[PDB]
Amino acid sequence: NLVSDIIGSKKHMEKLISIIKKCR
Amino acid sequence: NLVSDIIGSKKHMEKLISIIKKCR
Repeated sequence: NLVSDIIGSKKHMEKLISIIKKCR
Repeated sequence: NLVSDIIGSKKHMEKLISIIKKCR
């Protein structure tokens, strides 16, 4: 939610970090 | 405000997050 999503997106970002890593 | 600051920074991240897709 508006509060959890902030933190949740942080876990998603991890995946985003996992993505950049493809480069990396 | 962490709530607004993080969610806000995310907006800034979104853009960065967008670039990664175009890595590529």
